[PDB]
Amino acid sequence: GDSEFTVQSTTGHCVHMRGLPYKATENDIYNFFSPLNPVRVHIEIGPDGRVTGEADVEFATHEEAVAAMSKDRANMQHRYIELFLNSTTGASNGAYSSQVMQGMG
RNA sequence: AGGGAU
Repeated sequence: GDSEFTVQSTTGHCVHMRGLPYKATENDIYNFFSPLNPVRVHIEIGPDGRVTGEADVEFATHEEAVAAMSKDRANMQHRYIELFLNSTTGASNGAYSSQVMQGMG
């Protein structure tokens, strides 16, 4: 008995976010952050987040990440929305993989 | 369910 797996949802740069009201969604996250593309939305709190409502984002290289880093603890409608950088120009990978790199890549 | 903030 054996198996195999891959990765396609962590291979990139990222940032964290909160303050997102328990009554709003990603359709306004990637629309208040910056004029950037929607390549950058997710929503989570936990299997115990009462109803969930916080978020996290990802970016195409550190260049797009800093191009969105301009609202540390800004606003959106009625709460002080916040987001905190979690990327650098050299951390696209460093602790995981997505292929056996021995016979399939 | 609220701020945790840097």
